[PDB]
Amino acid sequence: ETITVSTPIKQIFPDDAFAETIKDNLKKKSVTDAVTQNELNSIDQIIANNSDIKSVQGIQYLPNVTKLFLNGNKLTDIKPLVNLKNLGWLFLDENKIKDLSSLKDLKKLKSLSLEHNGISDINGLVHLPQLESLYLGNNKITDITVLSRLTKLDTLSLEDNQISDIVPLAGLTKLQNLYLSKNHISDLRALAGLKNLDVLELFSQEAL
Amino acid sequence: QVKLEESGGGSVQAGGSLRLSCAASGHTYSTYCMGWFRQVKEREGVARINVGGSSTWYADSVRDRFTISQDNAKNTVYLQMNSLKLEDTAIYYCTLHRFCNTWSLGTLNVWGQGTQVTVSS
Repeated sequence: ETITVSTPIKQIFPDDAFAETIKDNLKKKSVTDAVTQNELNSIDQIIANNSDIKSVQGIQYLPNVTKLFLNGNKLTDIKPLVNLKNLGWLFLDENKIKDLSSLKDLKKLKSLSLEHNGISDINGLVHLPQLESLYLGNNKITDITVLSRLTKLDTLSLEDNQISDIVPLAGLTKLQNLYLSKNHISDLRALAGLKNLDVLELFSQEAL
Repeated sequence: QVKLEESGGGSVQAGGSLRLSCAASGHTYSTYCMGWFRQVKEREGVARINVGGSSTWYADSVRDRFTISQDNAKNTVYLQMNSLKLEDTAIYYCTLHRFCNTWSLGTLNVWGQGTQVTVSS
């Protein structure tokens, strides 16, 4: 949870791409430069999209990160995110993340993006009832039962999945922006009671 | 791929008004968030609208002086800046994202080139 003594970036962050991300974030000259826990505590935001990162090992020592942009990497294991208790905005599109149990304790998370991860089973997301924004487009999802617990969602994208049953969305009265194009939907009866929708996209269903 | 065509700005006397416009092309979105950030310090959101929807957002410092509106068919938004104040002097940038809650972050947006607005007196 903390680095005890000043330590070279490249020792804390074994993924060479992620070490370079941290070096640039802290405006250091080299990944051989040492950092203190106090310097790591100064990091509020990491922008590391499209960076060829395979592991974010070391990120556990960044307790104050609130915004994390990791779209377009080579992640499979997000366990090092487990205890990032202040994370509010998390972008993980275009990785291959399937085990969502590491997200359970991100109790301050407001926005989660997991587009284009090949995901089918989203039952782990039941553990994030405080979410306000959730982006799951371009996956292999059929069963959205668990999203009925996410009663604070105001923006939800499920576009380009394999959903036919949207009954679990019926109770989500705070939804404002709902993106359901490119699914298998023919029956929207359960959405009839949503009163706060501003955007509801349903283009290009494939009935079945 | 997405072009943001911006117009408007310049110099205006305090208490006066200016209108900015921004037109998006090359996107595929039925609905999307478009509006302005400004920068003097760190950039900050000013106002946005969901083009193809209706929802708007304003920064507290401009509410009730600035009005944002859309022409959905022309993929254009307009910022009517009334009651201009010295504190409004900044570079204003049109900016776009499919999703308004992400638009607010800036980081993932399409960014225009920006226009200088200077308020005098």
